[PDB]
Amino acid sequence: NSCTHFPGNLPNMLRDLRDAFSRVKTFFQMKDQLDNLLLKESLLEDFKGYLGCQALSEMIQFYLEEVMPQAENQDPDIKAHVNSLGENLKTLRLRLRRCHRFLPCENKSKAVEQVKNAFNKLQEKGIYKAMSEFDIFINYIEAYMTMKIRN
Amino acid sequence: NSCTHFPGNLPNMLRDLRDAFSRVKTFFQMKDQLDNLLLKESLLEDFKGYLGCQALSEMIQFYLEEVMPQAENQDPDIKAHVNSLGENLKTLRLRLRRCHRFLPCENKSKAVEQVKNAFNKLQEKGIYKAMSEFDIFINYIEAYMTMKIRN
Repeated sequence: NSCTHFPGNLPNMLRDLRDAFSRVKTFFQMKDQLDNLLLKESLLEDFKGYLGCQALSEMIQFYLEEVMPQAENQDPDIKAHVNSLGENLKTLRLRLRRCHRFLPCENKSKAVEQVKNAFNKLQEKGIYKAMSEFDIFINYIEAYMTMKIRN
Repeated sequence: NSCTHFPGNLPNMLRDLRDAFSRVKTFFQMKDQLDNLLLKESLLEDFKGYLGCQALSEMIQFYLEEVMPQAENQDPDIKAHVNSLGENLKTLRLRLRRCHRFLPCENKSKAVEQVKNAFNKLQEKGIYKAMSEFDIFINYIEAYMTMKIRN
């Protein structure tokens, strides 16, 4: 129900991110007095190839935890607008993550989480069984590898 | 040069992991007195689909940091054999990571690392430029999204 209106609302969400940026753009454009470009175009190339998800994901995390927390304190009157731009961004991130695998690098295997929960419950007996089944773990790794080096 | 003999040596590496397991198998099979299976086959299904890399990666990390460190202390005479099985495993992991994208979920975008290094160097001016270019960051996110919802 987080995925109703999806993906038709993706363009609207970008439109709202861009309107949220507009209320902080002039403050930052005035304060930046350099003409060099920090987000080079090669960042767009990485977004288009096999590592795109991982690159966007790390850039979203870089702005939420490294740029925005320091920018918000640049001035009392822009703190809520910077904080609001971070919320449109977390909102977009969450929609891509949860709906139809648009940010797959951020998904987790539920099979892995079920093995980990069963192991934790067995406690010490969980160590002895995790090790006695290591040959089955090797069977699975061979399966992932043969899938790529053969056919 | 870590990738010479690759991928032809992948099968040998599995052969050595299996020989490394053999020297700890009987100790663990004796200690596990349960007949249930912990590594269910659904873990193999996740290894074959879109989330395979992430599932194997998390399972490799689960054995190196959660199972092996506790198993090694089960008995003085098996500590070096368990520790040796963990080294064949880290070795295999590293070869897949570094050679020809066999564990891509563990790779990092070098474009991202270059933006982060430039930002760090500019220090405070790095915050003002990261924010004045946020519209360019939105242009790149739109590019990743249109690539998937169109064509």
